[PDB]
Amino acid sequence: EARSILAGAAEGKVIATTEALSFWGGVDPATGKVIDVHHPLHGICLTGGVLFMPTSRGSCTGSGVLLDLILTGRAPSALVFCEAEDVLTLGALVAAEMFDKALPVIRLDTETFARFSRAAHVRIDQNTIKADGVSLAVAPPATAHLDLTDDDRAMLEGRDGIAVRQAMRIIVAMAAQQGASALVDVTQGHIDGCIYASPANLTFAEKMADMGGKVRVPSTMNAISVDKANWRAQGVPEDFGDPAARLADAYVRMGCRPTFTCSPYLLDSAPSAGESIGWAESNAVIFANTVLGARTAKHPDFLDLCIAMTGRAPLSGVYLEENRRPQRIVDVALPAGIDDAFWPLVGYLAGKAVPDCIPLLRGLGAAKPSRDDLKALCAAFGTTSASPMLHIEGATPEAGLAPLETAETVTISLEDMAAGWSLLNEGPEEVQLVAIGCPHASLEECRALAAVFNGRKRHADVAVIVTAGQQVIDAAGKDGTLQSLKDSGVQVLPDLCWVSISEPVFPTKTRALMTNSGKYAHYGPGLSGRAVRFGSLADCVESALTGRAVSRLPVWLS
Ligand code: FES
Ligand code: NA
Repeated sequence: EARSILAGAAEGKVIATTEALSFWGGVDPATGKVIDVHHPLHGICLTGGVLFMPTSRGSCTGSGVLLDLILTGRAPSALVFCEAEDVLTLGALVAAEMFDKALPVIRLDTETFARFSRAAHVRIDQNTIKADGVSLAVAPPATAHLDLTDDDRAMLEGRDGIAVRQAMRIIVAMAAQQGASALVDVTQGHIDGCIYASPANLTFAEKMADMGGKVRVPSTMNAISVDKANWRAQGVPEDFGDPAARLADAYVRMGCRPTFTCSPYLLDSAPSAGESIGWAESNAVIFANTVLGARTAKHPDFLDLCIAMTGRAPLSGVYLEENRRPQRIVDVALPAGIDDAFWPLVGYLAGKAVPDCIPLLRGLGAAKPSRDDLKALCAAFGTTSASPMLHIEGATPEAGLAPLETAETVTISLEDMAAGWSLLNEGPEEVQLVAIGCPHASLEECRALAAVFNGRKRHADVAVIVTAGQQVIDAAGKDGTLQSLKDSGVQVLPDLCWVSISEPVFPTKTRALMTNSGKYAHYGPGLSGRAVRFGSLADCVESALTGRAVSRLPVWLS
């Protein structure tokens, strides 16, 4: 079978892979080249080709990256998946709805996906897809068999303005390709497209704001690409900082709260269990479903604003209880003597083992991970998987849900962990930067960082930078944690995250960095061009003191 998701026609090289790719962090919008150093397609330029991959993974920001690639002509000619997909499909949907450029997206059956992937040339139209001259019928897009309340139809008819109508059109089209049957109310939103990942990110926000866009539910804002109050004094180039600040300005104007944080679940406004929200940012989505028991799909950038403007989201995916049941079982080895570095590594490896469905992690309940531990795990899980949630037996409030009767069992062994640890430590021992706070550090994290520092001060050659939300930095000033960190030579930066940081705030002298973030360990090398080392919090501080990160497997892997 061949299903048309978004109509259109294309032709070019078959660029095929069996592993999902995040377009934000994995594809350079300036060149169209794969920059994920851990992906098989690394170094390949995707422009003009027909990309064959099972689905997407990682960042909600891939929609803005694809939209920019479409606007500059550097995009692939088309996208072929073999499973459900939202992020790239939404990006191509925004391109057709608001920007003229039709990129075709087709979902295949698995075996015709494997057959067509080993091909050399592929062509598409509204009718057919050819793999060297093996024409196959493409079934038309799925009919929207959706409920629309009277207020839904009224918004869709333009009774709340053109911006609200354009939001509803995108939501209804996304609901149609997701096979939904209705929309669902959301109580709050979290906008992720406020990162300046590409010029198109700003173009979309200004176009929605100039059409009258305003959010209907309380909506927070994710990390942005400037220290909003200080980027001019920091020497950030005007060519970058001005549109980056204007992008954040556009969403504040549309009524979003200027929280500028990728850990909104740490704010006083965090949702509770059973609450239906509309969140983007993959780590926050995963944390909201996994840890808090709230409900939100992993909404791509741009769709988050649409949901916030309407207060409505497609009733599909993990909004429904049946779709929250574990879809695969993962038996994780529990070695003795685990520290904080265990949890991001497990999340990273769990996503590689379960990249396309919801896992239940077994064998870890007695370990009692902190909220920060689960925070690091969910963030790392997001980088290697597409799923919006996971379960941890004996840790997360919904882990008792009956696994689906299709659920298979896989393992994460000690050998799996040693390979992953080495995978994330492809760098030297000399480091000039310690990167903490991806996602944004909690107050407990900043206090734990100061406790490990024990009043010492960093090596002069090693910068130590912590990214956190403004509200955490405000609280760290009250209880004295901030001054203690600055006593040790640590810089605490608001608004920015390591995903969005750039020179010169990212010190240009840096050749290698160490981080305690599994997420940034994966994305860091391609985003920064530097070598990246991964370790525990104390491994980071020791690197900060000595200038050096000892190349070694951890205590619990020896
Ligand atoms: S912006 Fe995604 S984790 Fe900080
Ligand atoms: Na991600």
